[PDB]
Amino acid sequence: QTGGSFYEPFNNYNTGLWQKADGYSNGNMFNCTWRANNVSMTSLGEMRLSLTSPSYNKFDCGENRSVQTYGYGLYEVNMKPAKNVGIVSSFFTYTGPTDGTPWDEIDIEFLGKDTTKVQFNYYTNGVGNHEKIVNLGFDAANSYHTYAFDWQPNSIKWYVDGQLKHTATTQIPQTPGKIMMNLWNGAGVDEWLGSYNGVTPLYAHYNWVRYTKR
Ligand SMILES: [Ca+2]
Repeated sequence: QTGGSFYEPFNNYNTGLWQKADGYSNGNMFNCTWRANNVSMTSLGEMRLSLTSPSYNKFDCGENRSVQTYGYGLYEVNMKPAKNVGIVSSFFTYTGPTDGTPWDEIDIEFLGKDTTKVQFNYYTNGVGNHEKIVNLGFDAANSYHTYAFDWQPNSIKWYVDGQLKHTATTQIPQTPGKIMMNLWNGAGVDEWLGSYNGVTPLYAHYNWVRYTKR
């Protein structure tokens, strides 16, 4: 890994820690194009991701990613996801083929269709299917909450406001990855996310991020 512990309050946009995806679509289930203009800072000290439309039936989305790689340790995010059918707001670690490594990823994803729930998942050497849906007891879209994952060699623990919500112990990822955040509308996954209805603009806000090395 190339990165160390850090605390990001989002008082400004630190180009030394982050970079914006721009000018391309992930393809597959992503029905939008990443644009640097879709990642911006608010006056209230927050990073905001947006889902907008530049023309008929075309969508623009946002993705923020870290410059360095991070390994084992505690990952915390204080955020508020977007609320709307057919979309996803997330916080995850990622590394893959493009980077010349196995596909190792750990996720925290909010299905816009129902913000009273949260989904946890992970990929190890490209193998996923570890989805775990948890009831939050509140509407994540209404206020800020702290979401976290403790990534250790033999286990992954997920928390909501300090409370342990789920643990994973098999086929734990090992490759350090970049910290990422995104907001997007899907296609071909109606059963999972619901059918996107074209409503824009939509926003996901990030208050602060923290990574504490092992
Ligand atoms: Ca802040």
